[PDB]
Amino acid sequence: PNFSGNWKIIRSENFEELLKVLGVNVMLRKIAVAAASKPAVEIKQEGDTFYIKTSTTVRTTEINFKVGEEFEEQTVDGRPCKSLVKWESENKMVCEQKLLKGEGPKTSWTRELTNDGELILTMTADDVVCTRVYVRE
Repeated sequence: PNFSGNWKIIRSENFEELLKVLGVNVMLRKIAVAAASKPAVEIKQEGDTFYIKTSTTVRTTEINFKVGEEFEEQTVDGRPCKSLVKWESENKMVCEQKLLKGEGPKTSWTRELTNDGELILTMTADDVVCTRVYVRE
């Protein structure tokens, strides 16, 4: 499946599309969101077991799970929400995150590999989608 390896940012332009698809209404790129530092990440996996720490400079969270299982979490406001990682082909995995009910859109993310150093990881959320290619540091 690949994935095991740190990942540098490569091609990223969806942040505004996130605050623009959730329902633009004075948000307009939230006049603040864009890119001030370098949002890096580091994956650590052993077979079907995977770990994912997406940080940038300050503290952050990471999912030390193993594909075939779900995690837990909470949305911004409304109801709670868990997640669940799976596969697609063998080097492309997903992570459908739901709020145990869903009202309209939903959250989720799919990490995919390419050639041998092009990890494109997407991550939707409330109809938004953060898609950016990565490479192995």
